[PDB]
Amino acid sequence: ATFEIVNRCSYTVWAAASKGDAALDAGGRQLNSGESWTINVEPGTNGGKIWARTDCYFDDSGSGICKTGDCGGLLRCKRFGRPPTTLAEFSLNQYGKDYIDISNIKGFNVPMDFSPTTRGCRGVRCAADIVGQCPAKLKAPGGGCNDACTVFQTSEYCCTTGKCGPTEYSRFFKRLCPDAFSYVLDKPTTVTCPGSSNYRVTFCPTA
Repeated sequence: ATFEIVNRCSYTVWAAASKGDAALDAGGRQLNSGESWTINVEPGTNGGKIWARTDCYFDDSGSGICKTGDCGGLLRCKRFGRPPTTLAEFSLNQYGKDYIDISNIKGFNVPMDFSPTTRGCRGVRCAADIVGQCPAKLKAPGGGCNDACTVFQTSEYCCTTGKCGPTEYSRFFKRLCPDAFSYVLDKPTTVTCPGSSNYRVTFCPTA
């Protein structure tokens, strides 16, 4: 499958793509404002994620730091990033179908649209000003709006027992972005697409 990753933000982001134990394609790249990066993701990939990182500094060896979404200090991510990260999530060619969603379960840093570029399903978007409206206790100094599990580490926020409900914090994310997951047991906002669809992930789709 082809993913085109587009930075429509007015600021530079460092895109990342991983399935948790390996990079997808090159795993990461700098995207200046307006730049597009096309990657190829192998059919059958389960549990892939794409996200943006902000305020990064990398040396010549591809080693450094980012203020949101850092993946162990690497430009080319092999593992998932540090919250807060708005997440594009996908599993491809699962019994004939692709499944895509946007998630705020690990917080929010950059607004995002995640849409197919082929026929057969709709896209999803979270483009509200979650950072500007972020509750005081969830604000991340480096930028972004943390999820409550990251901040407070309780069974209820992290849904550790497999029994949890919505919370004041999850309802904040859900109010602003109804089409994204706001906590682990949220009513699913997953979209089912034809197997082997292609996609575009756009950072700052409105701005």
